[PDB]
Amino acid sequence: RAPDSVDYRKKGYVTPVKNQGQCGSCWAFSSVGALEGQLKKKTGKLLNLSPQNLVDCVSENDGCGGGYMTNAFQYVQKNRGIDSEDAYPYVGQEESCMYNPTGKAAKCRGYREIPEGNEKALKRAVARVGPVSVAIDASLTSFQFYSKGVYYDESCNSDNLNHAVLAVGYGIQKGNKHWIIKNSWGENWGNKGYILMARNKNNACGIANLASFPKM
Ligand SMILES: *[C@@H](CNC(=O)[C@H](CC(C)C)NC(=O)OC(C)(C)C)CC(=O)N(Cc1ccccc1)Cc1ccccc1
Repeated sequence: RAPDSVDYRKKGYVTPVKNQGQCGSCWAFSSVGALEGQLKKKTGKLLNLSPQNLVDCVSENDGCGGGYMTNAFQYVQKNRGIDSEDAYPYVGQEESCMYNPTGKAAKCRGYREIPEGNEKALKRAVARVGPVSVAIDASLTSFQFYSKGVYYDESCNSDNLNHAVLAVGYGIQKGNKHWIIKNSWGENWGNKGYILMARNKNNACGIANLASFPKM
């Protein structure tokens, strides 16, 4: 069995919470979070990678109009690299692709998908691999006002995925099982930019419906 709780923040695999601003770039933050995890695991280095690189250059995605993490990992593969945040800083508006090989800070050898709706497999992937990119319904007012505790809302729609976040761990808070979720809505949203989302409550908010992680 994988451990009963895992928190990659404790192991230095997770960079500070970012703010996407007025740009539908959640998919780009999710993607860099998962690549930042694999980079810490494989090199021992924790550094901010470049969401802007993905926003401006993933031509299969729609920049500030939205995107998929799988598309981003395929781009980092084909492109033979992703820049550091330092070499390709975040603007929060879509600009023409300015990828600079000099600033390359990680590569990607492909990616894997979690079987759709399978929270057991998502748990094993987080334990075995590290932080995993996930998609959720974040449309509910209850989501936007989250403060503390383990978030569950029966009105959450697992067939309405509209937001990309990062599962950096999982655990059990006073008997309530959860996913530890890094958002990209700033340090002052939720609990310092994080939300605990209900785990093993019938794929709540579709947490295991579009999960993926990069190979490195
Ligand atoms: C970030 C925008 N979402 C996406 O990119 C989705 C991610 C999938 C994994 C679900 N993909 C998508 O829609 O791609 C296509 C190709 C355009 C279809 C999520 C986000 O921050 N926002 C969306 C949202 C909508 C309702 C309630 C909560 C969140 C909010 C947002 C939008 C624009 C600017 C800033 C924030």
